[PDB]
Amino acid sequence: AKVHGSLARAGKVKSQTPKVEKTEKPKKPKGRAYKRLLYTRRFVNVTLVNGKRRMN
Amino acid sequence: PRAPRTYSKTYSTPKRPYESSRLDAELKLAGEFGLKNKKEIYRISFQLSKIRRAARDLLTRDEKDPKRLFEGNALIRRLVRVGVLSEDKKKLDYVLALKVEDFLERRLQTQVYKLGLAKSVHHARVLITQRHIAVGKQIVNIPSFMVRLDSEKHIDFAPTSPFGGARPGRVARRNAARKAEASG
Amino acid sequence: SVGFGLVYNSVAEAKKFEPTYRLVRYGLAEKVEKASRQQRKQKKNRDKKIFGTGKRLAKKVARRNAD
Amino acid sequence: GKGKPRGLNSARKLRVHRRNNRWAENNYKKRLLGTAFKSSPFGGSSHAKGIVLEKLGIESKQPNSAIRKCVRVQLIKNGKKVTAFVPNDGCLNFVDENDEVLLAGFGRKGKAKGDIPGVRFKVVKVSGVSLLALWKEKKEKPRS
RNA sequence: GGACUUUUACUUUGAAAAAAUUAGAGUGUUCAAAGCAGGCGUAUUGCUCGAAUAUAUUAGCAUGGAAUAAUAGAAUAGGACG
RNA sequence: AGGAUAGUGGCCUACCAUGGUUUCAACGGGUAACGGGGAAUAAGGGUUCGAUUCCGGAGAGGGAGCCUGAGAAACGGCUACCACAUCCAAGGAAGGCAGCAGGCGCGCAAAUUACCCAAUCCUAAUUCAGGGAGGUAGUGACAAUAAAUAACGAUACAGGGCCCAUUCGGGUCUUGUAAUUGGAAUGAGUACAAUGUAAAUACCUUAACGAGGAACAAUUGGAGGGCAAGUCUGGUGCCAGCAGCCGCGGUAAUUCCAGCUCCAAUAGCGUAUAUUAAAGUUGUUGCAGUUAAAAAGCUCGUAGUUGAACUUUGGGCCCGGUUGGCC
Ligand SMILES: [Mg+2]
Repeated sequence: AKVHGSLARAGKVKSQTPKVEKTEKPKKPKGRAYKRLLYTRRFVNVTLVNGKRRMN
Repeated sequence: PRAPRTYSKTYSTPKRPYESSRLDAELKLAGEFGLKNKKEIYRISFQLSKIRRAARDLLTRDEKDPKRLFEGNALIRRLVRVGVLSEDKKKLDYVLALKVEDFLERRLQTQVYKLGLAKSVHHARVLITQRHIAVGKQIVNIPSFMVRLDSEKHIDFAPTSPFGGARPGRVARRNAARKAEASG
Repeated sequence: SVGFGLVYNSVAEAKKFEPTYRLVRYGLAEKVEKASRQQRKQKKNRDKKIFGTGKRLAKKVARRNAD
Repeated sequence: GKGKPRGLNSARKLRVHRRNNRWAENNYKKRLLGTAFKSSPFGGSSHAKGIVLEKLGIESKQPNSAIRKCVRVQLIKNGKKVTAFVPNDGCLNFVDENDEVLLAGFGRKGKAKGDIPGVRFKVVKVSGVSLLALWKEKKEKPRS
């Protein structure tokens, strides 16, 4: 196949995207405590039940 | 050039990585028993399978076989000793199908909850980790301890610790000293 | 705390049977002053080359030291 | 009688007949023939180091329209020329010239990965600084 | 101690098949991977259970069986008992 | 028959005979081959691996030769040749790290020029001396075991029975959340001391000091399907790029680049190569051969495999054991 081309567009979209910074949030429990957080939210709370139990 | 140290691994991951049935079932065990891992769950499935493997092969042997009698009763006695196998079930067939979480019931973390003193499984785990437990007269900080159904009555607070006496505690000392130092 | 203890019939048997390392840990005997292991080996290999006392060679090189 | 001999003294016929039909398997024939040692420009190893010679703008197979941004690398232990892919969004800027790169396969075991025609390897490092980490600005390419 | 003793395959049992490793019995490494320890007393004199067993292709050796699959026997009879 | 050997033997010599192995795979070639105990994965069968903690071989840069000794074809012994290479006041002399550290190269790939004989044991004339054998420490995310990153009260919302059944009032009791509030608990990390060990560093103890988030802050990968987890927002617009496979991207991208949210494993997670299962896609168990790949054109025919039936069977007499069985 043809090997030539145009390298001038390398990383074209990586540069054009705007820079957006990490929104600060309180840190999440890690380890066993996160198991509580997952347990209560999806096996006790039924809030995210939008049409199909949509959590996102 | 030295005698090698034997070592084995104590868990095995499930074949299917992503299925709703197993993932929702394991999380039930995690919250109900206060486990930090699925590896905490895979460990029992590894031991239960090995126990089930031994009983499965011994049952194929004919009855009154000296090997079946010796190892069958030893396996039943060991399981009965830790309480995972009830006293009325000693027929080498209830061993096969006990449960996934029958062993998980004898864990010291969830065993503390049964004998009060924690009012949550999470509280029981940290109390164990923070040295405030003495199964006998010796301190233990391992949540998975597999009480032998004879030390169950001896599970009390650690004598050389707060909630056992002989010290008001670390931060309570700071609070108590704060009142004493600011009283004048 | 669980440990091992030994008691002797007298101090004569205590010094003659206990190892030197434990006796110096107790003060009964004084630790001997010894150089490094590598220096002793290097010293042992150095004087292997010379044959005999070496006093004759010691003065022979002194005559060579003049010239 | 279903083909195969069934006699109790016919182990030699069964043992020999399996061997001749073992060669029909692609994997068994490849392993015994040792084609990986005598071909497949690696020495049968997971990764191999090389020197970037040029930069390439290889096209993409239909249906696809893209420039694949590969490089022509010459292995050190063998001296053979191979084409290596630079996988990330615009990391050809880090492989300028004469860079000692660490290559790896595409996970297809000798076959071309995708719409990229006739390449089998990808770049992992440039001058040993974890080419992926450069894309995430966790490191910096050395001056020399 | 003696005379011949039709020979095989197969299978049961037994000895053999280093240790470590595999399985497995007992036991405080605080649990566990481990290790082969350890436990009990008047602790002032001391007592004591362990460190088994299982597995170990095929080849070689001894023993019982003798179905299954072969082998030979007395037929131009130096055939057997005597 | 004799020599040689510590001895048997074409081991070698003289004479003599023509013998010996082979389709039951000789001989030759390859091995990215030291052999086993063993390791990985496995319903059963099997497949792959074994340089490497034990046993047995062989080697000391490649060969050959030999002294000493009970024991060596010895190399931290010697001699010669070849190939490397050291110092030389140029006549000469001295070398073998596949021993422990350490260096250069080779590479995708692998550690300190540390301490000690205190344990295990070895050696000698021998209790003492020697031992880079060996042990201790350092580097060490090769692999494995355990297990931190948080726990609990009361106020305020949001539920379920139930007291009243006096409207829509308070709520006895539970389960979650708050830019709600409160005191507890302990370890990583500093360290007096003791223990530790040949001396130490560590471990197990332990004076004292040692949580509050902006903190003592958990990562690696993903969110179309396989494979749960977005049709959320901004950017790009068949460009950049993603994508193991099917595919995505041409101005409404749940697949690219970013933010938000969610998910999986978690002090671990991803990738490449090889291998095992999946694979009844090597099939003895257990494949397929009319049309998907595959019955030789047909017949004879050795080695190989397989090969009809039949020879003491039945009935009685007792003796002595194991599982029960009311007792
Ligand atoms: Mg024939």
